[PDB]
Amino acid sequence: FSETFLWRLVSVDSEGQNTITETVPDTITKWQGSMFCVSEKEGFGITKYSANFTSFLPFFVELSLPYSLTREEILVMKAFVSNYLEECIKIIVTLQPSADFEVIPQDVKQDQCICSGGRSSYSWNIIASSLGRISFIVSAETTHIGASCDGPSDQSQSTRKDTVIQTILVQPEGIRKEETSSNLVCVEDSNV
Amino acid sequence: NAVPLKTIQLSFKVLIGSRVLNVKSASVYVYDYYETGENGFASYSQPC
Amino acid sequence: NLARMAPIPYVLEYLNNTNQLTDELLQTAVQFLNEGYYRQLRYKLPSGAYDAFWSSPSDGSSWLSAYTFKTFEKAKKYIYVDGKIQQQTLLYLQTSQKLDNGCFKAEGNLFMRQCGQERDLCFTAYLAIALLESNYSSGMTLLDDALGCLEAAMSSASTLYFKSYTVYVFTLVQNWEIRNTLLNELKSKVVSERGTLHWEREDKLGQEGIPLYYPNYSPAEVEITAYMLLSIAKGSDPTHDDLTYMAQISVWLIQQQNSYGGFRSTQDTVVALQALAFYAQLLFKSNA
Amino acid sequence: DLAPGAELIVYCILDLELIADTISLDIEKCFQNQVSLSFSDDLGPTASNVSLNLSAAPGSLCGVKVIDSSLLLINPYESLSASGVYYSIPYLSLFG
Amino acid sequence: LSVSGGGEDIKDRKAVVIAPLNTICLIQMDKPVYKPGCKVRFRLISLNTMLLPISEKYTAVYLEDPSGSRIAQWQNQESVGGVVQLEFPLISDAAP
Ligand SMILES: *[C@@H]1O[C@H](CO)[C@@H](O)[C@H](O)[C@H]1NC(C)=O
Ligand SMILES: *[C@@H]1O[C@H](CO)[C@@H](O)[C@H](O)[C@H]1NC(C)=O
Ligand SMILES: *[C@@H]1O[C@H](CO)[C@@H](O)[C@H](O)[C@H]1NC(C)=O
Ligand SMILES: *[C@@H]1O[C@H](CO)[C@@H](O)[C@H](O)[C@H]1NC(C)=O
Ligand SMILES: *[C@@H]1O[C@H](CO)[C@@H](O)[C@H](O)[C@H]1NC(C)=O
Ligand SMILES: *[C@@H]1O[C@H](CO)[C@@H](O)[C@H](O)[C@H]1NC(C)=O
Repeated sequence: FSETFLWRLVSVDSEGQNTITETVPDTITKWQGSMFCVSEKEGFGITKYSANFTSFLPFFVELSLPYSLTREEILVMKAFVSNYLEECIKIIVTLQPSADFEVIPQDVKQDQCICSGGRSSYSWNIIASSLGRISFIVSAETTHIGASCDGPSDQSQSTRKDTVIQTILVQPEGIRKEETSSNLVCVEDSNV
Repeated sequence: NAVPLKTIQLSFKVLIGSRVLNVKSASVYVYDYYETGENGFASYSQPC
Repeated sequence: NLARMAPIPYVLEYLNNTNQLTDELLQTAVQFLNEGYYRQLRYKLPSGAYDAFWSSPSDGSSWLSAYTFKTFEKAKKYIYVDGKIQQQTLLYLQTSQKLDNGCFKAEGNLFMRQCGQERDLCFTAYLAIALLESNYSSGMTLLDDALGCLEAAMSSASTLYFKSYTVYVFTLVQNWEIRNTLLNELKSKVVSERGTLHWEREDKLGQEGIPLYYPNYSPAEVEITAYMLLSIAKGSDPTHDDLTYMAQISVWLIQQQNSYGGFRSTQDTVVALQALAFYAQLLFKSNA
Repeated sequence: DLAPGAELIVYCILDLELIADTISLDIEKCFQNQVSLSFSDDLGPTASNVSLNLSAAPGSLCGVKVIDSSLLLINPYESLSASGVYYSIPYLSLFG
Repeated sequence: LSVSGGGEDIKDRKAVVIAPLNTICLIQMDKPVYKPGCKVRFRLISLNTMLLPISEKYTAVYLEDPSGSRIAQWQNQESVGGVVQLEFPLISDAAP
């Protein structure tokens, strides 16, 4: 669960039509809202039926990766794409090529006709042929043909874009060794 | 707390997260807290 | 845990004294002070004693309790510290009499593992150091008993580690005879290199190179060297013949500095940083 | 204006006798005030600009709060509930 | 009670107790169950015996760990409108 993203202590003016304007965080949960509302003239009444709010995305893309990797090790990436639309849709997923790390072409390509409450397990072959921090970028085009598969989408959707960054840290095999040599200079208009 | 001359064995289990092939070795580094000079190193390999 | 907390009050005082205190740096330092207080309050036993490894408590630790009492008293200036915590810690120290002859007894057997049979004596010395540095005068029974124990220690206790503690306590208590004679005696046994001076452990038991004694960067020597630097700096009037000694004793200590600040371990990096701060307290260039 | 524990006494005085009967009704908690908390939209994306339209008594200083509901599925005991406030009042129903 | 008049008059005397009143102060501790890495947002409320807001000053409001130590303290906390807003981050250790 996330944090309470609104905590203001606003006051009521005139009859009372106050509008709290806030920004919702990334957590996908419920948003029950309540208050207590004092006034020196009358008192305070806590709300009885709290207000309900929901945040969700029609399209989920998720990557699960280990924290670190060893130099020159073939790792498989698992990209999960989830569809929550009422219509069964198709999806194509692409990986951005880069020179720092090599990506082995798996020669795998299927446009699964995913539907409501469904998820895929697209995978690719990755070699840790680099050093340091490496960024992985996934992409989607969401070519769908909304009405199941045979029925054309027509004017149902235009484009859903979901790209997420991911971080990996590959390190040379072995143990981390360090040697430090601290020096102090006491110079009075002299050069060392 | 301490490691005397007699050998002491420790053991624990580990599950699997993201699968990876051609896994290389790993390191076990043991060292006294107040004296880093008296330290030892050992190798770790996949049982399979 | 008391490695990110012991040196911050000293470095903050040094920066404030040498016209280098900054508002945002002070705020961030207070923030770290609070954070370390938050972790350190976790280890407290209900008896008022402090012991490490809270998941496996073992009848407190008197040395750790004294160190925490030190740190909380010296860090209470900026962040909030519960006074009842300090009061019950001092009460536990009072109840921890255990007077082995004229000497106190240390509780726990995990910290002073290299001083040998002088564990109780070194614990008494460190408790005295804590009481002096805690802005406490010599009017309390604990300090009187500790000074009485340290006074009858000149003949015995032939260890350079405990000599460092006695040097520090006799420097803390303003004296002309005992402190000066002890510093003069210890100054004879100083290892000198090219431009550097320090004190080896003098661990005569097993002086070899093969059976795990070849590591030259022993953390123990840095602590005693920093004690010597601080004690000699805390003099009535360091003469010009002593400034070269300060430079030579500081260059070696600052040589064993890593890329992150921590020199060898938690216990000695604290003393080395505080000694370096006190040494740089006496020297400053306006323009530089 | 009737808190919980509203007790009813109905009595008659005939010619020389007074007879009374009592019960101990419970009333729903209402706090003599009106609040109309509600959002502007029931659904939205994860980075939307949430608008919350609240109305209450005029000239009221009024503190709001929003929380994930999963906590209520763990420990559904909100501090300061519409019964805690009332139960924190001395002598709300006399005894003897 | 005096019923003086042209006809019969009645003089009556009954006994009651007047009792003193205190004021009730409450904690709106949202987020009923906490996890480490969070920020506790207090809310102190001061109320008359009848549910009305009164100005109140606080001097010794503080937390207490399971060990029994005062961790963070506030001094001279005045109620701006009968509501006091307090904030306190919780460390990432946060002994359960
Ligand atoms: C939980 O908190 C947020 C999600 O709102 C995220 O930044 C964090 O990494 C999450 N951690 C875990 C362990 O789920
Ligand atoms: C909001 O959720 C509560 C939870 O019980 C429910 O009682 C209520 O009917 C929902 N809708 C509104 C408008 O409050
Ligand atoms: C430093 O370098 C400058 C050259 O710009 C030279 O003139 C000067 O003598 C050197 N030494 C000092 C102390 O400035
Ligand atoms: C810095 O030193 C001055 C001079 O004594 C003192 O007034 C001030 O309180 C000090 N500041 C801190 C943060 O210790
Ligand atoms: C403690 O510090 C104060 C300065 O605030 C000083 O007056 C006092 O002498 C010191 N020692 C004791 C035992 O209070
Ligand atoms: C507030 O909402 C408006 C319109 O919906 C827009 O500026 C944005 O979504 C929100 N403001 C910010 C700063 O995000």
